[PDB]
Amino acid sequence: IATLAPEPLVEHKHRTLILHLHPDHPTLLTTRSLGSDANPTRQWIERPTTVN
Amino acid sequence: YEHTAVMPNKVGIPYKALVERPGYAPVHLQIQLVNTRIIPSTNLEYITCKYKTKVPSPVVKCCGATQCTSKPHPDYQCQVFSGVYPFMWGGAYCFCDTENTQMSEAYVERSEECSIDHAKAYKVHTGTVQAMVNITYGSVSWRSADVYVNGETPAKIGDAKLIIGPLSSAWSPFDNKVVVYGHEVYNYDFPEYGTGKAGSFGDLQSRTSTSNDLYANTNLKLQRPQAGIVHTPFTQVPSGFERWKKDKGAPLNDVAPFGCSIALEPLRAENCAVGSIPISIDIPDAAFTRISETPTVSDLECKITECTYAFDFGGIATVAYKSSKAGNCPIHSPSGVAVIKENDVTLAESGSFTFHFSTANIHPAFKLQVCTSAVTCKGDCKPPKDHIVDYPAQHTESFTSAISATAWSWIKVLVGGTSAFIVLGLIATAVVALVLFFHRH
Ligand SMILES: *[C@@H]1O[C@H](CO)[C@@H](O)[C@H](O)[C@H]1NC(C)=O
Ligand SMILES: *[C@@H]1O[C@H](CO)[C@@H](O)[C@H](O)[C@H]1NC(C)=O
Repeated sequence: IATLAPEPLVEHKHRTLILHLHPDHPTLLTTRSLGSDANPTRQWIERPTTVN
Repeated sequence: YEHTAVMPNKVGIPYKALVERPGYAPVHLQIQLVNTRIIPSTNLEYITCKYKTKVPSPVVKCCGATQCTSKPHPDYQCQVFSGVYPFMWGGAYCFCDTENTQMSEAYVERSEECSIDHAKAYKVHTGTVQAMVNITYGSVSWRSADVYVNGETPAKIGDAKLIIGPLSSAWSPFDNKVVVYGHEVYNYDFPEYGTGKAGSFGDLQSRTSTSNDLYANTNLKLQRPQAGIVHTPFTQVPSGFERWKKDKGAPLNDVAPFGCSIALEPLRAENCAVGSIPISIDIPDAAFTRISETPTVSDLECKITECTYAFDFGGIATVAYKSSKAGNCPIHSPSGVAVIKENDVTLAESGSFTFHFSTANIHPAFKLQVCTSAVTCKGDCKPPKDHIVDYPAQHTESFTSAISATAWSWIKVLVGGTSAFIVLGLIATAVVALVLFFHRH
């Protein structure tokens, strides 16, 4: 049995997605474009942060 | 009849055409591709897991000295410690002062967790590609079939021959070295058999899950049992699986481009949206119908009633048709400028029906064929006011899509102005070159 971090508060601007994240526990967030270049991004979030 | 085409290797977009064998009504063809299963041929090179160091019982020979052979064992040590006074409960266990033997056999072998978890290392080759496809033609309902993607395979989907020619691009997410762990894979080079680096990945290298040979390489060293207590103190590097888990990279499925997801039991990357696919579908002749039976449609007039270049079908339009007799028509635009939501329209006389469509150009010019006829209609679309949405792109964008027909006017008048100014210069040079040089004479 594993944990679920609270669902990100998500809101949109022009060609950008901005996630307000409030991890209760250290949480892994991965993003990857579906284009030719994956452009991966993988970071652990300890404290509540916003990311674009 | 045989119909050949090409199609975006996209996963939710339907591909719509009309087969036209002359003297018959056009017939509407739909192909939908529901997974893209690129299956690479692989060979398991070796598996690996946490080691476990079994230290058999030491040999304590009291007075005198034994020696021990190199019995064949993974990363085997055996060192005789001379000058031991092992001091147990109820007496010391030997009657000599010094000149006693403590043999210190150590030996390393695969842990039992290797049964349940193991980072098995493969070697990827080119392999084969196949896909599950879904066809819809005429009035026949949906017919689904898996298909090898190579020209040389009939793959009879129902009653029609579908040949899916080799995928336009040969890209694969996997490099030659891949290591599968649990529910994921890694595009990682692996120091292969017997090249184990002694502490990062290949501390253990077992040819198969149950193999009697094991290339341990763990740098086992043995120390003096302190102060005459019986034990075999062994110092050595921690497990390579430990450090590989801690410093594990991003899994391939989280890094694989082209939205490529990965599944495991064939080691296949699904839904891999690269390039295009040729198609050659030989439809039954019986599904066609004589043109002389087909209705005439005439004095077609289509008007766009509201459009907005959204991903989803965000354009509604109306066509006023006049008819010969009740019957069916296919409606698709032969060109990529629009994609029509509606497969078929089954139509009475003398009437005006509505079709939904999706497009990104800001003045679409679809030429849409109702029942082997033609009608062209255009108009303005406006920005659909959402920013990011979750519906993939139904239409394909082309470069000549965003120009707003004033910017088209602007670049036209600019390019005309340059060209005409240069032309005016050229005419002036010619007319001075002759009027003023040759006519004065
Ligand atoms: C983007 O990230 C930067 C740096 O964290 C932050 O200053 C900015 O607020 C973010 N974007 C928006 C729209 O807030
Ligand atoms: C074929 O497409 C139809 C469209 O509704 C869908 O219901 C059906 O599940 C598809 N075939 C398969 C095998 O999924």
